[PDB]
Amino acid sequence: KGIVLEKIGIESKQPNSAIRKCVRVQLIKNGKKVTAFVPNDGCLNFVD
Amino acid sequence: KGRRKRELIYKEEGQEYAQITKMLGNGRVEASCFDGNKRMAHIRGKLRKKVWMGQGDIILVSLRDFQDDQCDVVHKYNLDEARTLKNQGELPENAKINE
Amino acid sequence: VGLPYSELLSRFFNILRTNNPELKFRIPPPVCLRDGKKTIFSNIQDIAEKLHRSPEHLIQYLFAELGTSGSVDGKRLVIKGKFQSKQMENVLRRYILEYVTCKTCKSINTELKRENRLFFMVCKSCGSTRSVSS
RNA sequence: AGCGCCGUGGCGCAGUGGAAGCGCGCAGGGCUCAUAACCCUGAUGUCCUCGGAUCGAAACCGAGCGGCGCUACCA
Ligand SMILES: [Mg+2]
Ligand SMILES: [Mg+2]
Repeated sequence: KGIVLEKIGIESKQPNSAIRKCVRVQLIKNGKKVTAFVPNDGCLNFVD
Repeated sequence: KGRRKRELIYKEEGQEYAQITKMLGNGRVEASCFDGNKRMAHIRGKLRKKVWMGQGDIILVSLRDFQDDQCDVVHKYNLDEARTLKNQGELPENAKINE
Repeated sequence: VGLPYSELLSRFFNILRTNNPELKFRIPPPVCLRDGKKTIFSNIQDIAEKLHRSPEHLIQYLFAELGTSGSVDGKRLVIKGKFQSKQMENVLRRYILEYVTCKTCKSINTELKRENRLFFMVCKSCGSTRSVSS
């Protein structure tokens, strides 16, 4: 489990041009911060 | 290598004009946007190495409603639409570019 | 006894209110043109007038600040170099700060004069003699 | 105030006693598929003013101007 610190769009690698919706999230259990992809096309607006 | 007047485009609903300040690396750039921001612009595909840009070129930039400090280019003008929109003053007069 | 000091102070203040009711606010906005390789400044004559400054001395001072070359065309200055309007505005600000208006008191009516070969400034509202040439 | 220097083509040097110079700049062309490098052609002048010997001076000199460094404040 974690808390969404904010929402970002991270750009794809070289042979594929697109931006993938990801979330900068702070983990509850240990305090470390990480980034997370969100599948399922229309779901960044679900994140809140 | 090579053998292998269009209508101007206007800003709308989360999209505006920008002035490239410095050219970054790896296909990045910085644009002073006509909103009060020194935003960073990423170059989109079908346009990355399709149209060539340079510092001093008015840029049509789409924004990120989920990320306000980042934006990405959609279109570059060949210095004519810039003078045009300047005459109609779409972009504030405080930013003057000509060549 | 400082009583006869305040009365002549009052006399001076009435003199000031009589002579100078307005007590710069007359700097034309330097609207420039940066045509890439070229630069055209039309306001050069207006800033010459509203500051009571002769054109040739102003343009040579501009050329002395920045080592760029061009010509003078027409009532305008055509310099082929790269400068934002902000920086030429700044140069005009420096010239305004140190030439048109004296640092010590607010005045502007002073102009160029040649007092034994340089340009020695004198005023009209006051009668100053300051050796400002470079 | 006097003496040492000077009088651009945008610049710096120059031959300054035949009458327009060289490089740096700028416009244009050439080579290259193309760019830079390289190669060619250029238009710019009161060579500061006024007079004088001189066929003739920009040059040789002087009856004035302007800008530079010293003598140094030269009642
Ligand atoms: Mg084909
Ligand atoms: Mg993109």
